[PDB]
Amino acid sequence: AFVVTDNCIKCKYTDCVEVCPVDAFYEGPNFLVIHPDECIDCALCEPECPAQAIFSEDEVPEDMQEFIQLNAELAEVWPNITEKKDPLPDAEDWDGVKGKLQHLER
Ligand code: SF4
Ligand code: F3S
Repeated sequence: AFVVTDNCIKCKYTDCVEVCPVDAFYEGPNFLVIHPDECIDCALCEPECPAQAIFSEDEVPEDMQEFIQLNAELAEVWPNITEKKDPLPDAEDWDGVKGKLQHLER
């Protein structure tokens, strides 16, 4: 399963959803998650993230391990997203800011 980590929060570019063959992304107010049972690990989404927020589950940074379980839990309650939309308005002010998990909205 591929995992979306911190730098997606408040950027949410959604570029990643075009390339997913199986529509494994689920949508929240300011973040996306990958559903782990649906992901076929094709890796096509992680070159497409401008915020370079997607990782293979086995490559998630040590200080971002919470995001593996977070993707699995929020994909169960968030709506599936299958079309790209505009990035959130202030997405490049927040691109690259560390510590954005405190800003996640359910
Ligand atoms: S690795 Fe593939 S199947 Fe998984 S979310 Fe990404 S594009 Fe989709
Ligand atoms: S910022 Fe997020 S919405 Fe997708 S393109 Fe990157 S994982």
